Amino acid sequence: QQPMIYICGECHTENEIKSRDPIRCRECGYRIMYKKRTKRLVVFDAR
Amino acid sequence: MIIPVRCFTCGKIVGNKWEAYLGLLQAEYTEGDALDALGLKRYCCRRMLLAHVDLIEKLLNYAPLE
Amino acid sequence: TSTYGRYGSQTPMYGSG
Amino acid sequence: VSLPEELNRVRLSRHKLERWCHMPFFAKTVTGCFVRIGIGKPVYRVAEITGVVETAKVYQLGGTRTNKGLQLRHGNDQRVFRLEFVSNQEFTESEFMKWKEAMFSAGMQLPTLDEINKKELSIKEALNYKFNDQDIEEIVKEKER
Ligand SMILES: [Zn+2]
Ligand SMILES: [Zn+2]
Repeated sequence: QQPMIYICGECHTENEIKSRDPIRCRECGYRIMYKKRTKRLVVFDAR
Repeated sequence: MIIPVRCFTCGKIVGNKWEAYLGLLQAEYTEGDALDALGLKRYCCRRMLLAHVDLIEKLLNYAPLE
Repeated sequence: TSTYGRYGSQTPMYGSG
Repeated sequence: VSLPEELNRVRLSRHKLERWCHMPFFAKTVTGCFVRIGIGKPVYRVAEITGVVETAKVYQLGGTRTNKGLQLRHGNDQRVFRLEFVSNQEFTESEFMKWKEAMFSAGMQLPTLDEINKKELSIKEALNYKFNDQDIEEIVKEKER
């Protein structure tokens, strides 16, 4: 039940975008907006 | 971008000396007398701190939020 | 993600103001 | 209706109003449900969401802020209400019987259980509603205000 959350550009507020939506921020109005980091396992070798 | 942890050539830890070295230069020490007050003798280790250019201070100007 | 209260967040009263 | 458990399905908690502070059709989904409003010391009364009013007091609810009111009424005692004093607590037994006695004491008919069953689905359809029309625009205009 995960709604595909984005982060605005100029606002830095998480929005919920499902498909068939306009990409706009729920506030201030911004057409550029980015995605959140993954939830998978990030493991590096300090190398 | 940010001070390396170690001197590339030698192995010596120079990561803890960038703030101390900018503070000594702010005080009055000349730049060659600051580098050995910190304890950097080999000229391999001394170019880490002379040549370092600190870009992370400029990259921190681009705030994500606030 | 519908009501994640877990109670709550200190619900303010009406007769408290 | 003779049970405070079925009554909690249409019980509006605090975490659900924040999503619909600027969604329209508001006077059509919330009007008919019951909220757990606060009086104060841990006593509560089941008031009736009657109309959608607005206060001249803009108050912040966590991150969000909302200056609107709620026309609530416990049987006969009706007054204005703000959106911060509502409880996430479900309908208890003493408050359910207290509301039952305030409704039997007022002359108001108890809303038939089929009405609650047809009212609780309005919320779930309003949640999965695709915002394809011009609601984003008025929403941002209402948030910036
Ligand atoms: Zn926008
Ligand atoms: Zn060295």
